[PDB]
This record gives sequence, C-alpha cells and structure tokens, in this order.
Amino acid sequence: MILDTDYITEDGKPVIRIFKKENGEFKIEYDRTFEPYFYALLKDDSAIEEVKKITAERHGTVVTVKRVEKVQKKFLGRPVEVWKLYFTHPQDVPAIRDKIREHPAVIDIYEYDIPFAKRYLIDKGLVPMEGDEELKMLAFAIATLYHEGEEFAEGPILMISYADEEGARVITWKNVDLPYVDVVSTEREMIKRFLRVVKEKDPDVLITYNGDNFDFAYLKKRCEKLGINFALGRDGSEPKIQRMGDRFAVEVKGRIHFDLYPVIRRTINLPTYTLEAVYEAVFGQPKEKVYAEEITTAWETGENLERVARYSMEDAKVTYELGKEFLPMEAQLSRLIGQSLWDVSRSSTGNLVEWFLLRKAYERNELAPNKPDEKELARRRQSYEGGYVKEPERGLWENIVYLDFRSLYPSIIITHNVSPDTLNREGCKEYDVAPQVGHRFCKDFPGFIPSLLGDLLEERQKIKKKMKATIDPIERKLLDYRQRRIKILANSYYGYYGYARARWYCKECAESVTAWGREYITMTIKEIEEKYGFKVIYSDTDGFFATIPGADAETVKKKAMEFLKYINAKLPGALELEYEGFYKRGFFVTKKKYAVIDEEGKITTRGLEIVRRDWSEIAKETQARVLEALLKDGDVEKAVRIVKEVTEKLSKYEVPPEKLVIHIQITRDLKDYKATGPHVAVAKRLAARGVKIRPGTVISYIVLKGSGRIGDRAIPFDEFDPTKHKYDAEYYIENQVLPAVERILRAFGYRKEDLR
DNA sequence: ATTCGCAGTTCGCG
DNA sequence: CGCGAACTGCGA
Repeated sequence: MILDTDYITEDGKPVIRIFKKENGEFKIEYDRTFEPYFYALLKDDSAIEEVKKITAERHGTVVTVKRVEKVQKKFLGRPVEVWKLYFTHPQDVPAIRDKIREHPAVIDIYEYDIPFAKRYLIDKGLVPMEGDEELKMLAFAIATLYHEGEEFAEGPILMISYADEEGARVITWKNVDLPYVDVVSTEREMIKRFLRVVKEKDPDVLITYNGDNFDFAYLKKRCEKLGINFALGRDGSEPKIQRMGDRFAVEVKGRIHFDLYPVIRRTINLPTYTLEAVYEAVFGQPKEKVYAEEITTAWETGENLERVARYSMEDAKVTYELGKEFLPMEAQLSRLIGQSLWDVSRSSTGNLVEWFLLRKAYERNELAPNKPDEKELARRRQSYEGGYVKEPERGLWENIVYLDFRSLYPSIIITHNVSPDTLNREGCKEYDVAPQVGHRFCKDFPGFIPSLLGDLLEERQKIKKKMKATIDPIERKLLDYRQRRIKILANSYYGYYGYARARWYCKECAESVTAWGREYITMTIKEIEEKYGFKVIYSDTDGFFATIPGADAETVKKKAMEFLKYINAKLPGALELEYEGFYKRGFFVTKKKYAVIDEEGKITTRGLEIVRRDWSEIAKETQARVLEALLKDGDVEKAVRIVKEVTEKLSKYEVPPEKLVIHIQITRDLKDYKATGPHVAVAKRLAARGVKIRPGTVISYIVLKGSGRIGDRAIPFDEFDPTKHKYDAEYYIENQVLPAVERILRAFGYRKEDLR
C-alpha cells in the first residue's frame, strides 16, 4: 500500500522514494529511472536543434536539455504534435521552462508545473492508499507557556500529550498526581521522551489538530533553542515545514501527518472551529477547555496542574478519536484522486478535480491545458446565469410532495455530452443545442469529462450495490466512503467548468449546464400544473414542492407517482425526476427560507436563521421552537407564547450569556474592509494586541447594553464576564429573536407589538 | 481559491 | 431621515 512519494537527489540525479506498507511492514521503493519532462509546441521542426541548445542556470550550475522525443497527442480531442523535453533534474525545469517559452519559434509549453513525485504517481499509474492495510496511528497535542505580550514560542512547552488505541498519556516536567502522566526532569527531557515514544510506536499516521501552523512548529523552535534534533521522520529526517499560501503545512517523511483542522473545516459547517466545538459536534459528547491564561497561571503557581493535565490528555484523546473517524473517509478520497493522503487532505475542491483530470488526461493521451496566466485570468471575469428560483407561495401548506432530478447537473453533462472537447465541434453528425445560450455539443463521441463522469457514476452504483452484499464490516464501510466520495467529485464538475483558474475551464459548458437545468425544471413545473392540476409551492434549481389544493394525503401521493411515470418517459438520457419525500405540512417564508414536517415528526430546515452561524443560538432556538409548534402541533397561540416567554427572560436577564454569542468569520485582510461591521471592529482591536487576525478566523462576540453603534458595543465573548458587563437585552429582543420569529407569523396577523 | 442565486444586517452618505 | 453599498453565509 503506497502511502506517499517524494524524491531525493543522489549525485545530481533524482531518486523517487515510494513509501509503502506491505502486510504490516514499512518499505521504501527506489526509482532512478524516472525522467523529468515537459512539452513544447513550435511552428517548424527547424527550431528543435535551436531548442535543444538552450541553456539556463539554477545555482552556479548550467542546465541542459537531456534528450528529446516528439509525440502525437490529443488536445481537446484534436490531434497535435508536441516536443517532449526531458531534463537531468526535476528542478531543471522551472529554471529553463520560461527560457524555452520565450523562444519566438515555440508556440507554447505544456505540463510544466507538475511536482515530480506527483507526476510519478500519474505517469506510472500508481494509486495511493489502495489496499486492505491497517495503519498504526498516533495523535498528539502540546501545552505551552504564554505571556500576553510576547512573540512566538519563547515560553516553554509545559507538557506533551499523545493518544492511540491503548490510551492517552501526558508528558510534563513538573509533578502531577495523575496515573496517566509521566514526569521527567526538564522540558528538554520531556521533548526527548516524546521522540522516543514515536520511534517506539512507529505510527504511520501522526494525527494533530492545527499541527500544521502551531503544534508541530513550536516544537522545532524549542528544539532548536534547546539543541535538540527533531528526528521524527522514518528516515531520521526532521519535519518539513512548507509554505501553503497564507498558512503553512508540515510533512513527516515516511509517515502521514494527518492534520484534522483543514479536513474538518472543508468537510463540516460549524459556528466555531476550536477543538472542543468539533468534538462536541461529531460525538455529541461535551469537552471543556482550559484557557491559556489558566494554564500559565496554574504552571507558575503550581495550582491544580491536574486540571491542565486532564485537559491536555483529553486533547490528544479526542484528536485520536476524531482521527479514527475521519482518516478512512480521507483515505478513500486519496484512492479516488490518485494522490497522497497528505496532499489530498489539504486540497480544495478545484485541486482535487484537476489532479483527477490530470491522471485521466495522461491515460487518454490527452495533453493537458495550462493554468491561466494573469491577463488570461482577467478575460475569465465573465459571469453567467445559474439556477432557477421560483418565488414561493408563502405561508403554511399541507400535503406537500417534493420531486427533484437525480443529480441534475451531472445527468445533463453526460446526456448532452457537455464538454470543452465537444463544444461547437465541427464536422460531427449529431449535435445537442443548449437552450437559451445556444451552444452546440458534438455527440458522435463521448466528451473527455462526460466519459469520466459516466464511469464515475457507473462505478458508484457498482460500489453501492456491492456494499449491501458485502459480509465484511470494514470493507463495507470503506465502500460507503468511496461511493459517497465519488458523489462529491461527480457534482464538482459543473462548478469546475466555471472556475476561472481551471485548466479545463469552459464558461460555455457552465452556462450550457445551467441553461438545460432551467428548462428541465420549468418544463416539469408546467406539465405537473397544466396536465395534473398540481400547485407548485416552491421550486429551487433542481426540484419543486407541489400539492393539489383540496386533496387527501393519499391522493396527492399517488397522483404524484403517476406524474413521475409520465415525465420520465419524456425525460431524455439519464435525466430522471424522483419522489424525494412527502411532508404533512410546510412553511415557506420566502426564497431559500422554508421548513417542512414529514410523517415521522422530523422537521427539515433550509436557509432559516436556525441554520445560520452568524445568528445567536437563542433566536435559532426560539425560531425552532415556534417552527415546531405550528409544524408539529399547529398551535399558533402556543408559538406567540414561547416568543412572549423568551422576550421576558431576555428583559429580566435570566437568559444565559453563551446563548447570546454571534459568530462571524473574517473573510480577508482587515486593512481591505471598506465597511466596518461589529465582527470587524472586535477583530480590529484584538489585532491591536498580541492576537493576529487571519482570514477565516471566527469572531464570537456579544453585544452589550450601551450607547452607540453595535460595533462599538461588541466585545469578544471570552473577555465578557457579568461583573462589569450587562448584555443588551433589547438588541437580542429587537434585532435578533423577534426579526427571525417575525418572518413566519406575520401570515397569522401577528406583529412584534403582539410579542413584547 | 467550484459556481450562481439570494435574504438580511450593519453601517454610512445625501 | 431613507437608501444603498458593504458584508456574510446560505441552498442548490
């Protein structure tokens, strides 16, 4: 089982290292045969010997073209001939690719920015994380000394913790009366003990939470100041600190450093992303946190250090338990994308699609387009029109059926052959025309992406079917992840089409997909209304809520089935409308804001404030409470009662303070905010302290009773405490709880005045 | 660094 | 005072 790839240099020549685990034993494969290359396209074969003789310099050295071969390749389905420029060293490239391209007789250069190790996995057709192997894992966390006004590190590591299958233990250099804490003499001793256990345990996966930008990194500077060699790698190497854009990432060679924070952020939507918040969310088990002022105080006073060691032990524990929950999903994703878990787990949606397409492009001898240059990126600032949203029939409804297409946009892509290699292709026998936008798509042959999307969806149904048959627990659950992982990749293609940074960018493909979807949803709206007498309450992009006004639950149900049988006969290709569910009642505030109640009594919510993270827990809890009353019981007077109830508890300051917190993320440099909002103003003052504000940092603030703008009365909740602070009861009652619950009962004639 | 469509709050300008 | 720009996150 191939875990990762990289290369070392031996006598100036690159040596691929294939890190594997084969039947429980870590192994390293070496390849010195692989040669770095990129492609060049030129007007005449006359400049090739002129193109062989170009020279550059990387580091006092002189880089030359090792060899040349010219290959017949396809470009967007069209055949072409490019020169393959081999080189001595993987880094020979970047130094000389610009020089070759500025050559007037070269038209362009292709596939010049593929990392050697990743290029190796593609060209050699090797799949990472493919196999049945069980990986030994080890999670770890650290505790540190912090003075409010001081730079990074320089303030020792008080304790280091780790967890695995056997349990969780803490290492520290003071004495703590806890059975799971190992005591050593010094911080230097504590660090060295941690190096020994990792080597002793020899884990394939090192699980951290934000170790990329803190946990790991501290350890090095402390290791450097204390004269310690940080031999964490399987080849005795030190962790690799690398720069990933704004933030940083850490490698550990021979092992997979599995930082949960990036994978947790992309996978889940949480109001806050502290370790306790993620744990409470995933496992429903609460974890309390000891703040940094508490740990430094405790350490210097020698107060309950038991409390700090219990917290630090739980950090490692939940990190391991979270790592056990998310590694397989992330591992199967790597098998799909064909890249290392390390690279896959830190990759955005766009990178994952492109790494997949690049592997497939290589297989189909399809030369890969380049990433757009700066000016060519500017010509992609064009925008197009997307899904269709019907203005709802606002109010309360009964006997509501929901019908949507199965994977609308993927179905459109394969059915109509939506692809840049087929868009406006000439000389074909059969074409599909996209409505409104009018683009033609050749259909004589399968488009590059449509063929990939077809086999993807075909494979998923095969995994899904194999799933139910499998006797094995663990193969079955992994099969669930790969199948579900194929779903997310399959639905990423349309957005990829409109992504300006995509190699395979095609705005025409993007607006063609959206155009068909609008006609398919609207044509279906009219058919169900005109020929079956249904009433369509609400339709958003790929589905609609419909009812027959004066009908029984069984009548609307069975009639809806008959409509399905009828339009599916009229539905081309893989497009199919399905019966998603039936809901006894539903309430629709406006576009994107609605909720429904099924037969079970379970309530589904969309776009309402209960879903929002920038709305305090309390207006959501109240909005959920009223929503339940009329959806579950129909008791409108009970719904004004709970609002009445809540409103007086805010007025009397009985409501807990944590309910009143409102979490709003910072989306950019603070300097570039044209307007200053409450979360901005808060963030801005923390900036005027030791804390630094990173885009994507969540600010949790509370509004206090005071005079002025809401931004001038907001403090971070951590520094809020009732001794000197009285929260603003009126704002939460006037701007929060009522406005949310003053978007659904107006239809019942109620006004905020009826709820104070 | 997938896309567009969208409701609503906070703030500042006239 | 009304209104729109700025802003965030939602559904899909």
